[PDB]
Amino acid sequence: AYEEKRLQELKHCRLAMIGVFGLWAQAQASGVGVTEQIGAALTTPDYYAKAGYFLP
Amino acid sequence: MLTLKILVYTTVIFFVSLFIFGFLSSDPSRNPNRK
Amino acid sequence: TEGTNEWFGVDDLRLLAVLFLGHWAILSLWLGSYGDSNEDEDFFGEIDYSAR
Amino acid sequence: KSQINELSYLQVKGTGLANRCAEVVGEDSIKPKPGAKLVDMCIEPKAWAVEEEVGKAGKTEKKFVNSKVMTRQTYTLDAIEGPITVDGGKITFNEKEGIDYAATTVQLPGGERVPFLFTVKDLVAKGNGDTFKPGFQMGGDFNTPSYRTGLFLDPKGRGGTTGYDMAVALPALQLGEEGDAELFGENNKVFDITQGRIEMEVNKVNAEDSEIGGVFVATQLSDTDMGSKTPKKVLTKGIFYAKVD
Amino acid sequence: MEALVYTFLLIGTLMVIFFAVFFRETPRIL
Amino acid sequence: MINWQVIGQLMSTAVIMLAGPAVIVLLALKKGNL
Amino acid sequence: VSLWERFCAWITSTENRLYIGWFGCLMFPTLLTATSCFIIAFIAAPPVDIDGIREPVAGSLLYGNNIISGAVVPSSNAIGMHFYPIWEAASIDEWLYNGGPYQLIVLHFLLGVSAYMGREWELSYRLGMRPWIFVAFSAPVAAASAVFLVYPIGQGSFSDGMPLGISGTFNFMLVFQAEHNILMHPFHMAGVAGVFGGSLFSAMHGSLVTSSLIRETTENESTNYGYKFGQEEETYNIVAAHGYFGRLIFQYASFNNSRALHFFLALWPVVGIWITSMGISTMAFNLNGFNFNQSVVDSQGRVINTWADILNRANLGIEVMHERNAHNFPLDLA
Amino acid sequence: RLPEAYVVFSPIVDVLPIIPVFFLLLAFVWQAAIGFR
Amino acid sequence: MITLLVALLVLISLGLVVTVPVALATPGEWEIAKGKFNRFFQIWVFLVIVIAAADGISS
Amino acid sequence: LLVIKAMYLGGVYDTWAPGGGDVRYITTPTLNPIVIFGYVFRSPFGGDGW
Amino acid sequence: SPRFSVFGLVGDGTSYSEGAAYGTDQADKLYSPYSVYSPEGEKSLYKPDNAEYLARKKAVLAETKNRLQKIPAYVDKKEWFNVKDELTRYMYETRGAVRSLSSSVTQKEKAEVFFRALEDTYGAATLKKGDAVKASNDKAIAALDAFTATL
Ligand code: CLA
Ligand code: CLA
Ligand code: CLA
Ligand code: CLA
Ligand SMILES: CC(C)=CCC/C(C)=C/CC/C(C)=C/CC/C(C)=C/CC/C(C)=C/CC/C(C)=C/CC/C(C)=C/CC/C(C)=C/CC/C(C)=C/CC1=CC(=O)C(C)=C(C)C1=O
Ligand SMILES: CCCCCCCCCCCCCCCC(=O)OC[C@H](CO[C@@H]1O[C@H](CS(=O)(=O)O)[C@@H](O)[C@H](O)[C@H]1O)OC(=O)CCCCCCCCCCCCCCC
Ligand SMILES: CCCCCCCCCCCCCCCC(=O)OC[C@H](COP(=O)(O)OC[C@@H](O)CO)OC(=O)CCCCCCCCCCCCCCC
Ligand SMILES: CC(=O)O[C@H]1CC(C)(C)C(=C=C/C(C)=C/C=C/C(C)=C/C=C/C=C(C)/C=C/C=C(\C)C(=O)C[C@@]23O[C@]2(C)C[C@@H](O)CC3(C)C)[C@](C)(O)C1
Ligand SMILES: CC1=C(/C=C/C(C)=C/C=C/C(C)=C/C=C/C=C(C)/C=C/C=C(C)/C=C/C2=C(C)CCCC2(C)C)C(C)(C)CCC1
Ligand code: OEX
Repeated sequence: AYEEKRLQELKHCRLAMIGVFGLWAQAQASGVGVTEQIGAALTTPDYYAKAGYFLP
Repeated sequence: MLTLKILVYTTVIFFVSLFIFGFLSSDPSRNPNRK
Repeated sequence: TEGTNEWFGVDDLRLLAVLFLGHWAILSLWLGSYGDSNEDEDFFGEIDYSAR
Repeated sequence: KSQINELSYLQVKGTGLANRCAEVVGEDSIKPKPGAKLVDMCIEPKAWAVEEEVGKAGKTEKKFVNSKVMTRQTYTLDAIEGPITVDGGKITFNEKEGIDYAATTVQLPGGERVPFLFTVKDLVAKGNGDTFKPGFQMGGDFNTPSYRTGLFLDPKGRGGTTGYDMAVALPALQLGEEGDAELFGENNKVFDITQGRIEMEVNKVNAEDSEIGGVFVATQLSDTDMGSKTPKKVLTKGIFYAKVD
Repeated sequence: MEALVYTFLLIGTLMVIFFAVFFRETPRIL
Repeated sequence: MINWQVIGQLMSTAVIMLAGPAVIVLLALKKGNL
Repeated sequence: VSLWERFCAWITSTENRLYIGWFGCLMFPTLLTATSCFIIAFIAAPPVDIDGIREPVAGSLLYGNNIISGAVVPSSNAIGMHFYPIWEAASIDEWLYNGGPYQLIVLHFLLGVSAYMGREWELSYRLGMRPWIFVAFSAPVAAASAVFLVYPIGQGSFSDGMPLGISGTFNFMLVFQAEHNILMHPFHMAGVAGVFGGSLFSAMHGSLVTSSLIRETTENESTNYGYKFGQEEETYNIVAAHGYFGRLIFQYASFNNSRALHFFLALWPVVGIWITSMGISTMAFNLNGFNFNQSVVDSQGRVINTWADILNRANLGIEVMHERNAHNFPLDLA
Repeated sequence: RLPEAYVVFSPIVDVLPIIPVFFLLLAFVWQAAIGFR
Repeated sequence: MITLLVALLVLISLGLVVTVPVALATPGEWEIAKGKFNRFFQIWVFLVIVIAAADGISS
Repeated sequence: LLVIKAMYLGGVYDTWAPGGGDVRYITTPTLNPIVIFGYVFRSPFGGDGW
Repeated sequence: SPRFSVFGLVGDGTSYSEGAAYGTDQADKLYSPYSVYSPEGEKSLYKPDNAEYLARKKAVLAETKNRLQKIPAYVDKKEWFNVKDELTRYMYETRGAVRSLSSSVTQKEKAEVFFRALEDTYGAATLKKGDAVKASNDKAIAALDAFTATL
């Protein structure tokens, strides 16, 4: 189980190297942080937001 | 109204997930030839 | 409001909670039979008769 | 309201906002000009009560019983316009155009459904004073047209200006000298126009938008079904909004 | 009052269908 | 004014829906892999 | 040995009295929901404003109907194709006024009868049968989905769905003829050939088997006691039935193959009902039946009427009288 | 209308969409010519 | 000139519609006659390009 | 290819275009996944229309 | 003995119910065999050179600037629906009238500049960008007068 932890470390090493490259490249390309780019894309736009729930 | 909607949504997702994971439960093998 | 464009009719987060909790409950039972199942065990038929 | 005009049609539709009146912000005063005219008067009922004899604890007084609307969100009048006439002392309003009627059906306890044309048609409404104030009171009579027009056919094909004038499924009732005189009230479809009374009361005035808004209370009679049933008195309350120019 | 007869005939028909399914004569070989 | 549209349509119909059976008739005469 | 596997073994068990299966996990809750709501709405439901014009139509037995006239009335025309569950209705009385029970019953019935079809596949798989009994049941399922779902979708309102009643069904048929001329549609003609032929072939095949039964009984007992359940031998002389029907018409027009004959018994009504289900589904989008009105014209130019024109005069009588207060404009485009 | 260099072939173009129906019929001729075997 | 070339392309295509499947479905003729059939394929493909040239030049 | 046709190679016919319906380069396509998958996960019924 | 017409070849042909007489019934040449109309040559009553057709297009171009100039009065308010409706209610006839008046090659490229600014006004109105509507509305006006100042 120690060599599985070594393989879990190495596969996370190779994955997060690709991941931190994308974080560094998106922070340049957007100008903001990643919660601030994902959170703006995982939200509905302000012109698209339904007024909503005016039924008594 | 919206208490009934919770109850129906709970009921529908219960029976639909029984349908989904039941047909994922190695269902081709449940035939009288083998297994 | 019924003509508004909500994902799966979810207008309150109560309904999102019971959708997750309902689907994860049968998933957890189903993982009692098909969790701890080996990923590298293949077969060359049209149908597999692996285990229970 | 300025808020409602910020939205798209696609943001409002389905939500129920389109059946609501605008709320007015502020206590100000507007003095109407000689050419003044209310333009987009919204009148939204928020309570419905039908008069019926009830058996409370030991007696049988007449009570306005609260009833539930079954015609869903189609009840609010809107785009009501008409000139504001300044008399010697008082200020009056004569409505002319707009969606000044809404067919509403309420249900009484017991299952009794009471359809009525909620209307302000031909309203001449007298006020107290000369300016619109947060204590201003406008009120007057209006004409309630019949809920069904003379073109309406009943289940047997009888109406006022069209249709059969006999119970055509019972042809042997047209026999003898008396004929179908026992069925006269159902065969004679009568267009009836009754009177209603609304009492508006301004409590919020926005002078920069030239908008007034307050509450009302109105009473009228319900559908007679072309003179076949006795109508019931329907009391309604709610909110109004208008712009003064 | 005839809706009492209409209800009794329909509910009585469904009770026959219940007994025809769950109290059926089981088909048996030999 | 000899109406060459119906002449053109019915001849081109006849050439086309004979070209298909001509393939199978020729393959039956050639004794091919039908 | 796990809890889910023991539940899976019970669900797919062929030793239950009724097979449940995984389609029964959708079939049994939806159809018992629709059955419970249908019985309550048929017996006791207040009148429904079907045409959206605040003219409520009584459909239940407690509001003065009988078995023939009673119906679960379709939804309001003001609703249209909008989804109207109970929780979108602000009170149950508003839901009952606007024809809410129709949408609940129809959507649970159509889900439940599609799951009834998949249940018919599923038991055949657990029994080792050939699969396609549920393909034959797809023909009445397509017909039920055409008149309850597809024709509302094309016309844009559940108010144009077929009412759940006997007299509402005849109202659905007559208005459909006036607006779409279904009798002159060849897909209804193939459907009539499907049910006339299918009941012909049922009476034909049922005659020739009963005609050629082998002596196994006496004059006192019933003839059906000559068959034992589970016997291996044939119970009727199929050579004698083929020799009869081969002399009734002529020899080359009769099935000697019983497997080809029973396949023809399955195919003729099912394909006929499939085609007429795709007549209703295509008249949903107003691709109507044949219009031969004023097509026969004499030398001066005057119209000579045909039987299609007399059929047209009956279509005109239904359409000027149907939904008599609902129309404000000279064309029924809905 | 077709472009002016090609309006001579306008009757040929009138039969061209029908040719897929002739391909389904061709499979039945070929099966009959082989004798359905 | 375009009308002459398309009329030639129609005639070559009609000859190839009734001779290519005969050459492919008799079990020896394609390998003994495909230089002749590739020659007709190239005259067919070259006719399309010459028509496409003459159509685009005239436009 | 449809995206390339609409954004770069001529555009597509937009019946909603200002000035009248016409061919228009689609310059700002909606990339918000709540809008885009809001069509996939909405109701199929009236008003929604999946 | 009845009137016969095999399609047009044998018999009358010029009879009131013959359907496959493609052009053989009438004297004047048709646009195509599959048409009931004669071509767009002369003898046609529609003259595209005519003064009442040109004046109708110029009246669309003049009133377009009047509708295009009441855009910022909706943008000091926030009636974004009024901006999108103004660009489509009267102005629906603008693209039909501008492309009809754009004959030369510089007219067409000066017309699309007006069209691009018109779509920038619309797209900023859906997005409710207040400064971007007005910055596109003046570009739509300034490209409109540049088109009309040609001819
Ligand atoms: C077999 C079980 C079953 C099913 C399928 C239904 C179905 C329905 N019921 Mg019924 N109901 C049932 C049993 C069932 N019922 C029972 C037992 C009762 C008594 C408690 C009821 C009581 C009841 C009432 C009172 C009402 C309904 C109503 C409804 C309708 C809408 C309900 C809804 O919005 O749920 C919510 C549904 C979901 C959230 C959908 C879940 C489906 C999942 C998300 C699958 C999607 C997969 C996805 C696309 C994959 C993409 C993956 C990819 C992105 C990677 C629907 C037809 C309503 C109705 O009839 O309206 C007219 C209504 O008013 N039901
Ligand atoms: C008087 C007798 C009679 C006859 C001969 C017909 C015949 C027909 N009816 Mg009609 N019909 C009738 C009375 C009749 N009907 C009555 C009393 C009613 C109720 C009022 C109807 C109501 C009705 C409706 C609503 C429709 C028809 C239709 C039809 C057609 C197809 C039905 C079908 O296939 O059935 C099943 C029959 C078979 C499967 C057997 C085939 C019968 C054919 C005709 C025999 C062919 C023999 C052949 C030429 C011989 C070749 C072999 C030879 C060498 C020996 C068919 C032409 C349909 C239609 O209009 O189609 C265009 C249709 O929609 N019928
Ligand atoms: C003699 C003349 C004649 C004949 C033979 C027919 C025959 C037919 N008509 Mg036509 N029609 C006619 C005259 C005729 N018509 C006339 C004169 C008119 C104008 C008024 C019409 C107008 C008309 C319309 C509008 C329609 C028809 C349809 C049909 C078809 C109905 C059968 C069907 O599809 O059921 C199929 C089976 C079902 C629909 C039932 C499905 C069963 C479900 C799946 C399960 C039900 C279970 C149940 C709830 C519980 C069971 C009990 C339980 C205890 C187990 C059939 C081909 C219908 C059609 O073609 O639909 C496709 C149709 O919509 N006709
Ligand atoms: C042999 C190659 C070839 C091809 C494919 C074409 C094709 C074309 N040329 Mg021509 N051209 C050619 C040779 C060719 N030409 C030669 C040798 C000359 C002399 C130098 C010219 C000179 C010429 C001029 C002066 C003009 C053309 C024009 C055209 C276009 C005519 C329609 C049009 O207005 O464009 C509009 C665009 C289209 C109609 C798009 C057509 C393509 C669509 C997407 C269909 C393709 C679908 C797909 C590939 C089919 C499925 C295939 C299969 C895999 C299933 C057309 C795309 C005109 C042009 O280019 O206009 C811009 C034009 O003005 N050509
Ligand atoms: C000398 C002078 C003066 C000269 C005058 C000249 C002159 C005399 C002329 C007269 C000629 C004249 C008209 C005579 C011809 C006679 C004639 C045919 C007249 C009748 C007219 C007429 C047009 C008749 C046509 C009607 C007809 C025959 C229709 C039948 C069509 C037909 C093929 C039906 C088959 C349908 C079918 C496939 C059903 C089978 C399906 C089914 C369920 C079968 C059941 C079944 C079948 C089995 O098989 C077996 C085994 C079993 C188990 C079984 O279940
Ligand atoms: C001029 C126009 C040209 C048109 C060209 C064709 C257009 C498309 C037509 C499609 C024909 C497809 C042929 C399919 C054959 C097939 O079914 O075999 C299946 C079996 C095999 O036959 C059995 O076959 C067995 C031998 S074997 O299986 O074939 O090897 C044999 O043992 C047995 O006796 C025999 O009965 O056939 C039979 O059982 C008899 C039924 C035949 C019915 C098909 C006729 C068409 C459908 C009927 C009408 C539809 C119902 C709707 C009415 C409302
Ligand atoms: C929740 C969001 C997380 C998602 C992150 C998105 C990043 C995606 C991963 C990128 C790098 C992965 C390496 C991590 C390292 C890691 O641990 O990964 C592990 C993963 C699978 O390896 P495992 O050992 O986990 O198991 C793989 C199997 O053998 C099953 O056991 O490898 C990949 O998926 C790498 C694929 C590279 C693909 C890149 C090539 C793409 C180029 C286009 C190809 C052209 C095709 C045309 C044919 C010529
Ligand atoms: C004895 C002692 O003293 O110590 C011991 C015990 C102790 C403490 C337990 C230790 C340990 C174990 C440790 C420290 C384990 C790991 C810790 C860590 C921190 C592991 C991160 C992995 C991140 C990954 C794979 C990111 C992928 C990200 C990818 C692929 C992206 O796309 C990036 C992303 O931004 C974008 C581009 C797009 C978005 O759509 C998605 C997101 C937002 C994700 C020690 C030190 O080892 C030893
Ligand atoms: C594009 C083009 C082209 C091409 C085309 C082609 C040519 C195609 C082909 C075609 C084809 C592809 C054809 C086919 C045909 C077929 C047919 C015509 C068939 C039919 C038949 C019948 C129908 C009969 C049948 C039968 C038999 C045989 C026996 C049994 C019975 C029955 C009856 C079934 C060309 C060159 C012109 C040139 C121009 C352009
Ligand atoms: O809903 Mn049942 O019927 Ca179809 O058309 Mn329009 O809408 Mn109403 O009228 Mn006619």
